Amino acid sequence: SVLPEDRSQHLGEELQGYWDQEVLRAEKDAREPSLTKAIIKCYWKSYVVLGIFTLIEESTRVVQPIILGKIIGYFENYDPSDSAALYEAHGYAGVLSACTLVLAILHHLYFYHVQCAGMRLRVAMCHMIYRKALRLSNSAMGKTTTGQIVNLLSNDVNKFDQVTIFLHFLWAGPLQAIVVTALLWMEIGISCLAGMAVLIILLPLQSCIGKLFSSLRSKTAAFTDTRIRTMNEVITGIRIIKMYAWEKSFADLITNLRRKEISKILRSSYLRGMNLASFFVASKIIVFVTFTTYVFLGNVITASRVFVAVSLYGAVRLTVTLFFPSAVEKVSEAFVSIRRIKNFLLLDEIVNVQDFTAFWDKASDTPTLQSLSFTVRPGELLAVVGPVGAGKSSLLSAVLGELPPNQGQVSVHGRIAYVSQQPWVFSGTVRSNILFGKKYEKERYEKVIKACALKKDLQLLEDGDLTMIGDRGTTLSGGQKARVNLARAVYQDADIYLLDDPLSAVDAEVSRHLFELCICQALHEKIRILVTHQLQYLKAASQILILKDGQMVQKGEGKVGFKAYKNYFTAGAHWFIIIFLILVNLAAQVSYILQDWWLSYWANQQSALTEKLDLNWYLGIYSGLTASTVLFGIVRSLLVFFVLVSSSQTLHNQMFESILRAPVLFFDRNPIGRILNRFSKDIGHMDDLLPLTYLDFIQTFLQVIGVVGVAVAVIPWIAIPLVPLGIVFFVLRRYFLETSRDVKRLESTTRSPVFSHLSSSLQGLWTIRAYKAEQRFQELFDSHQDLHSEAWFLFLTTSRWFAVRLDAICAVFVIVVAFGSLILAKTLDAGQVGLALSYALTLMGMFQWCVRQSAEVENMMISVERVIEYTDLEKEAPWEYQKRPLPSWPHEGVIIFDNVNFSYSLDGPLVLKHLTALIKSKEKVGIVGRTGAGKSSLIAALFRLSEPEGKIWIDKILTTEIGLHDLRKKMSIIPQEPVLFTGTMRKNLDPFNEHSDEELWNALEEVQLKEAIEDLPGKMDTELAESGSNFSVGQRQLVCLARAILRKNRILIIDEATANVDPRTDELIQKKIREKFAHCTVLTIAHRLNTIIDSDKIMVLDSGRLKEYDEPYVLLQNRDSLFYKMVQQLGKAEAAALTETAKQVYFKRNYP
Ligand SMILES: CCCCC[C@H](O)/C=C/[C@H]1[C@H](O)CC(=O)[C@@H]1C/C=C/CCCC(=O)O
Repeated sequence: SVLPEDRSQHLGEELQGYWDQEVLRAEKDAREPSLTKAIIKCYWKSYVVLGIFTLIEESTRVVQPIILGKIIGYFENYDPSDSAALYEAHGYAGVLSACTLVLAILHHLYFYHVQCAGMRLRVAMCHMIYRKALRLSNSAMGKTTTGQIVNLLSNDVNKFDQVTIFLHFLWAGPLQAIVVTALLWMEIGISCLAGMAVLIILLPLQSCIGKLFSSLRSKTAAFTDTRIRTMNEVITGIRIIKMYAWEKSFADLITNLRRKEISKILRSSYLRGMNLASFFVASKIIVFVTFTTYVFLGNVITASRVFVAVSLYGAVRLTVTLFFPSAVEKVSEAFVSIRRIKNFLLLDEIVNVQDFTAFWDKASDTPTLQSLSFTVRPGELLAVVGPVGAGKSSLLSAVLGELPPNQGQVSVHGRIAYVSQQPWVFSGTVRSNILFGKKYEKERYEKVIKACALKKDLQLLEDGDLTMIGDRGTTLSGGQKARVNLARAVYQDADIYLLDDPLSAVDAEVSRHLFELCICQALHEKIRILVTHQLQYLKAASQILILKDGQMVQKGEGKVGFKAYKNYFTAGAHWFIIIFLILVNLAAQVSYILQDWWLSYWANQQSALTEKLDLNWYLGIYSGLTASTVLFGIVRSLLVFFVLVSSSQTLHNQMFESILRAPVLFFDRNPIGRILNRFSKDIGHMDDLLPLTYLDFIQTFLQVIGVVGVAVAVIPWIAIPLVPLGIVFFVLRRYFLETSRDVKRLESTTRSPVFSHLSSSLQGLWTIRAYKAEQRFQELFDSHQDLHSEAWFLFLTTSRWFAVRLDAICAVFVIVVAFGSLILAKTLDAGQVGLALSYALTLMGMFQWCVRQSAEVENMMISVERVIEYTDLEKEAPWEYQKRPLPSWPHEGVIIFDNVNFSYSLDGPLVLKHLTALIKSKEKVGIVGRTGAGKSSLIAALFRLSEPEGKIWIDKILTTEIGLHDLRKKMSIIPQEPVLFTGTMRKNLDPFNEHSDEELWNALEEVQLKEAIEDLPGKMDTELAESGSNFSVGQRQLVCLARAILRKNRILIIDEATANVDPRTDELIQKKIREKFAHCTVLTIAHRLNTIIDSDKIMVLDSGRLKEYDEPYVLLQNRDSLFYKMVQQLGKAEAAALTETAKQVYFKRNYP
């Protein structure tokens, strides 16, 4: 496990101490505090000492070219007799080999420790972020959604890992440049400055690119976040989007977000491609200008000078034109993270109640609670009652102390428990979610479980109450998680219970069972302040408080094959472009090798010669080799991005069109998060990291092949050692790779519980903060953070274990080239050896990176496969057929079912059979029956959500013989759950612009909603809150009624919806629906039978068969009818009223 100096608690507490200290100094000054200053003051002392590695390592990198000059010098002055020289030359090859091993170790030590340093910063920052989140002020939480905080950990803090890697090169790079300039000066004189002048033009330009890249990346994130939030509501709402046929509107909305987003990605990618192209060509330019100026100044090319100089510039090429720019960009990216984090860190952060008045926000036109005056004492039940918005839940929040008085006073005695109306549940076992860290005891537990009506589900769960649960309770039903949430509070045996209408979360039988056995009986000794709409229970309450107008008013995977690679490339461009993509890659490297070979050839030719070389020839071909290198290096870089970004564009469009036409069965099988991960996570890789990692891999891979090719071209005998040395690499790689994918698997699975704990906590915050549970919930995060730290730690160490041994076989290659040249020295010339050795030394950093990036590519291809499979989903029958209805159709509104059979899957059971019925024009019909009898399947048949067997007719057209959008648009659905989609009210009422603004207000008047919209500052064009949060559920259902009122249609289907409205407004829309749709034929699924008893017929489903379909009075006068038995099951008063109503209405409807 992770040792104490890396453990979450210790490591986050340290930086927090410096943050609090910096706040105090800023407050003593005038200035705003700086989180960057706190980080430096925390970590500088341990980070600076790592600079010793870079100091010694870079000193070695400048010495190693000087040794190489003395080895090459043996071939220039060669004499086969003079053994004393031969022994000395063997001495330098030993020193050069020692340099190579020392340099390899120092490089691995430095890069190891800076990567630990970055890990610690991340771990400390996550601890700070989570510690803040518990304490956020209840009003200041309203301006930052849970997903925005979770994005801090997911995206923003993961930058700090990268920041620490390159910072030392901000000084070591420039200093090395100065030293390298001084070294070159002794070797090639003033011509040194020509190469440095290029270098000091590159430095600003590459730094500006890094700044401008960061700005584009920041401006892109807004579109990506908007696309993901929109795509989340598409995937979550997909049945409603289908039934309204609104697919065209979300296609347009996602299309244009993606079209904006992809344009910034392209530009961004070209910038980043230009940066990495610069690193490729930089030395080739620097060397070109240096030796071009050198020969115009009258100097002559000699092998020793060239390859020493080439090797020195190679040092500068890493530090100044790769590592220094990488620092600037990653520091730039750091500050955007620090800025967003700082803004979060600076966010705001017996019972008696008398004169109590309070504001949730002083900008409110009134206090949000006012003048409350009541008290309650042990043994009493207080019921809190009143309309919507009367402040009932605010009263509980006041007694809980989350809402302090602006006037009046509150006091409480004994232990407090609070139960929120929305259920909350976390991971662990469901019993653990009930115990909440208390000790288990059967004797209290069984009493709690039976009083909470919860026993049956804890038996039927697949491992009972020891079933493991998801971090937000997604593994439980609403009624289960509600009772689990209540059972937790009831287990606490508290003295004051604050109950925010948990009874509203469950069915009426369960509600009274909870009220009787728990609230009345088990809690009998205790103060209960129960908010509930269960006003029918009030006879049992000891006292009753009625609120109105805000005041008191009354009192009483794993592996991927070649097929995925071919598809990924070919999806982006025609194969002709891909062949050209390969060719420019080869040509880039060939020109790159040939430029260095040309210097070697020129050095050899100068050695053969008074007479002198024709500079127009040698300097001419030199200039063409360089220019071709530059041109292909640029084009190669850009074209990789063009193809791979175009591939992501094509695969997104194909995937999105598939998900739109995919049948609902696809979403019944795959949970929402698993689909959305393709769009957010997998396409995120394809847009960003994957194209860069391909270019990074391809560019290094070709250079490794270039080094080995150069060596075998000069010293063919190397092919003999290279066979064993190759075999060793294959065995080593084979052995590593399997453990490599084990730790990448382990790393992934250990990361996700961290983010899932933050989101779990943020939803539950009114619970965990109530029971004083902040300390325990910190240690839970520290545990998950610590377990992830092990897998990350193992990933780091295993990566270095591998890389160290790859550098051992690289060092054997260098040793073979260095001594092999001295053994074979009769046969090969100084410029050949200088070429071969110079190339061999470059291998040391390069080869281990090439082989590790290979695994990165392989690992990310799993994302590519996971999206390609979604391009191949089965499709619904098309939107419009070759046959199409006449525009007058439908016109009567006949529907017929004839021998209809339905199942949700072809291998699934039938859930409607032989269903055969007529629905006449302007007739009114209700659907009734048992739970699971098939009621929901009747909608699914008629909308063809799954294709029925048999015949369905609408106005004598078979619904199978017309397009889905012909059918779906000519019907109107009022769904049970409302949805308001993000956007304006105008879009939510009309996404296609076919109703006039006059008509839209006429609709908004007829639903009696206009005034509350005119109170909004932008009126109909105002942006609604996410999910409609600025409206209650009943208010949102008014907007669904408005859509149906606007869309003129003959046939209306009502999905049991109005019973979810508040009773004083359920009755209102029930009245409106009778008024407005008098001209329609009407279908209505309903539980609250009193809402349909008037209808001309009712349909009763027993189980998959339509057993009754008749006039409701004619049903009820059959006392043996299922419909009678159902109303008889409601209760005597209900059955009397219903039967009386049926008799009266049936008589009246027989009079005409
Ligand atoms: C972030 C760099 C992206 C581009 C890299 C480029 O394609 C290759 C650079 C090679 C170069 O040829 C020699 C060398 O040492 C580089 C690899 C080092 C990268 C830093 C992390 C090293 C380590 O962790 O061991």
